[PDB]
Parts: sequence; structure tokens; C-alpha cells
Amino acid sequence: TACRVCGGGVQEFLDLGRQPLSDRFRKPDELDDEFTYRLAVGRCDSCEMVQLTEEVPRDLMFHEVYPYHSSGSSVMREHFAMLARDFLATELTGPDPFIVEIGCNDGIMLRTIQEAGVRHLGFEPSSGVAAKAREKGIRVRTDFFEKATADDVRRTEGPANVIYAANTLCNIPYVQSVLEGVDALLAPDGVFVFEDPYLGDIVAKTSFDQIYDEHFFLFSATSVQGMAQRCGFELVDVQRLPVHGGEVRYTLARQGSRTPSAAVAQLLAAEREQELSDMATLRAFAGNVVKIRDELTALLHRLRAEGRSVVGYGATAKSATVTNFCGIGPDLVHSVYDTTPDKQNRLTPGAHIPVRPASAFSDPYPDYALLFAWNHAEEIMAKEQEFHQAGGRWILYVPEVHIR
Ligand SMILES: Cc1cn([C@H]2C[C@H](O)[C@@H](COP(=O)(O)OP(=O)(O)O[C@@H]3C[C@](C)(N)C(=O)[C@@H](C)O3)O2)c(=O)[nH]c1=O
Ligand SMILES: Nc1ncnc2c1ncn2[C@@H]1O[C@H](CSCC[C@H](N)C(=O)O)[C@@H](O)[C@H]1O
Ligand SMILES: [Zn+2]
Repeated sequence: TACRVCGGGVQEFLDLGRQPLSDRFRKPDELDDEFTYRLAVGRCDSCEMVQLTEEVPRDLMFHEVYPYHSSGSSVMREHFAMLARDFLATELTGPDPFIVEIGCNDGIMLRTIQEAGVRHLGFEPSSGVAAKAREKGIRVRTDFFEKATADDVRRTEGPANVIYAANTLCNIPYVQSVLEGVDALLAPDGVFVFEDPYLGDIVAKTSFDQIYDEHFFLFSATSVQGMAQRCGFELVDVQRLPVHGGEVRYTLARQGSRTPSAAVAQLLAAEREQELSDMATLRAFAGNVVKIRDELTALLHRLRAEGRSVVGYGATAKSATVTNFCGIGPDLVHSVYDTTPDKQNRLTPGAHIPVRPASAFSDPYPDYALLFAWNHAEEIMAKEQEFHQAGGRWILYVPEVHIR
């Protein structure tokens, strides 16, 4: 496969087998026919970009009934509001500032911008969550951001001072088109800022469930620096974030317009020192992934043989990789509890575990809950103290399989 950033050769290091769409939740009576694709991950030989080897077409993932609602997490709501206030205090202080968000979802970030009276536009090609943002008074276009739609916004609205994307840029294999988009639309002195799951964290935590249809790229500072530079931008800041299992927020500016913070060089040097993107490191990760599969299935089967009940918690997109790679279905984990109405009373993809409202996780509790939404551990466990007090325990598989 050719690298989507530079056209280099991509070498595979992990093959997770045949997988369903991660965000497709079927009614129980639907035909058992699903779209499947081969999920495998490689690294570009030339620019070090780690990326999937098969693309899922955008319209199969993102469309009218896409079910992920960002605002379902209190930690994320606070995280995005704070980011919005930071932009309002720094990059959006001009006379007539403009901010564009790629992937605004339900408006989790842009509601703060809208509440400050700042001109803005959200790109949200999934119309059901777009309408939730529009109900908050946010300006949203139900389109994918790409060269042409960026051109159209530049023609009608002028340059954006900030273009921001969270948990969205890594989903877009046509990143070159997005970057052309950014070049057409960003002010000469603006910034393109994006935050996504960090390769460093994935490798350290063996958090392979971060790999699924919607995560095409696993960005690093080294690869993002290369990608920027090849397109006339420059990586000028990096910030590590705890959300979503570990992320980096990357700040890109037009080349030479701003001087990189010391943080960029320091993270580049740590990745080079730790051999983050070396093929050998990435294969060692792939072998750790198999070890986690084998320990998790051994545990789940032992639990069953010992007459212990087991459910899951959080109908994450990520969990589709776990259940389908590991072969875990309703035999072993009888239900998954989730707060999203459009995932409730439906079956998880590929493995077909029933999803039930989180309100149903109550006395009498199961013996064990497999914590799919482990990136939300603290928020979830805080709301489920009674479960743990009653003696129920969590099963985690990041960074290793363990119960607590
Ligand atoms: C906080 C909380 C969540 N839950 C439930 C709600 C969600 O269905 C799921 C968590 O999904 P969560 O880890 O955020 O994203 P997912 O892996 O799906 O990934 C999705 C798809 C996507 C865009 N590709 C991505 O990268 C991230 C940003 O979002 O867990 C509770 O039940 N109780 C709670 O208290
Ligand atoms: N080319 C593109 N432009 C804009 N949004 C896109 C896109 N491709 C996918 N999306 C949107 O990207 C969103 C990813 S979900 C992440 C939402 C939010 N920023 C958060 O961090 O929680 C989805 O709502 C999807 O519809
Ligand atoms: Zn490349």
C-alpha cells in the first residue's frame, strides 16, 4: 500500500483480522449481514507515518445515524470548554475572529465559542449529531471538510484564525486534501490545531483497541512534523493530554511564521531516543497485543467455568476491535451497559452482544464488568461506587489484563 501522506511504501506490523464497522449497532432482529474489511496497521518507509492498510469509505462510517455523542462525558465537556476559552484568550482576540472546527459532533467545543459571540463554523457530515449542535445555536455545515468545501467557506466567510479538529483528523485518509483545505482557508498568521490518540501512549499501554475503522492514522510528533513540512506548514507546539487514553495536541503554523516551542524538539528527541517508530518497536507492540488477547480470553473463560457473571461497560467503538479480534461474544460477556440512547436495545458489531442502558447496571450486580470505556475509568467508577461496594469488580485489559 502507498502512504496517504507522501506516497512512500507502508510496511505492515499488526494484522487484526476481519472487523465490522465499529459504530454500526444493529437491532436484534436485523439480518446478520455486516460490512467487513481487513484491519491491519503499517508504517511508511519514508515519513514514519503509522496508518491502516485498508480504508473504509467515509460514507459507510459517517452519515445520518452515526451514534457517537461527544457530550456524553463530563470530563470531555470540561476539557473542550477549557480549550475553547484558551483559544478565545489567545488566537481569537482580533477584531473579527473566525474559528472553524472539523468534526464538531454535538457541539461539545463550539458551544463555548458561540456563547462568546465569536464567528464560527462546524463541519459535521453526520447529520443527526450536527442537528444536536444546531439546536445549541452553533453554525454547522453538514459536509466533510476537504479542499473543495474549505475553498467554498474561504470564498464566502474569509480566512479562519483557527482551524481545530479533535479525534477527527486521524480518521481521515485524505489528509492531503484536508491540508490543502487548511492552506486555502487559514489566515496567514493562524494555526491548525488537532488532537488525536498518540502513538507513544498506544505503544506504552498496548492499547490496541485504539485501532479500528475510524482511526486511520496513529500520529506521532515525528510523523506530524514530516507531514506539516511537506505541505508548507511547521509543527510549532505539542501538548500531551490524558483524555482518550493519551493524546498529543499538535499546533501547525505556516512555515517560519512562528518559532517552535522547546516542547517540539523535546518530544522529537524522546521519540527518537525511545525508538518509538522503529519497526522493531512496533512489532514488539504487535506481539504484546497477542499476549493481551490470549490472557483476556483465558480469564473470561475461567470466569465462566467458575460460575461468575460478566458484563461489559461502555459500548465504545474501540470495543469492536476487542470483541472481534479476541472472539468475545454474549457467551462470555452477556450485556454491555451504555448511556447512548441510539446504541441501547441494539447489538454490538460483529460480536452481537446486547447493549442495555447504564441505568440497568444496578442491584443485583454482575460479579464482573469488563471495562471497555477504560479511557473514562475515573468518571465511570465515580458514578458506579455502589457496584464496587457490593463486591463487583472491574476487568481491565489496558495496560495489561487485571482485575480491581
Ligand atoms: C463517560 C461515559 C461513557 N459511556 C459510554 C458512552 C460511549 O458510548 C462510550 C465511551 O466511548 P468513548 O470512549 O468516548 O469513544 P469510542 O471508543 O466510542 O470512540 C468514539 C468514536 C471516535 C469518534 N472514533 C473516537 O475516537 C472517540 C472520540 O469517540 O461509553 C457510558 O456509558 N458512561 C459514561 O459515564
Ligand atoms: N472530513 C471530515 N470533516 C469534518 N468532520 C468529519 C470528517 N470526517 C468525519 N467527521 C466527523 O468526525 C467526528 C469524529 S467524532 C469526534 C467528535 C469530537 N470532536 C470529539 O472529539 O469528541 C464525527 O462526528 C464525524 O462525523
Ligand atoms: Zn509517508
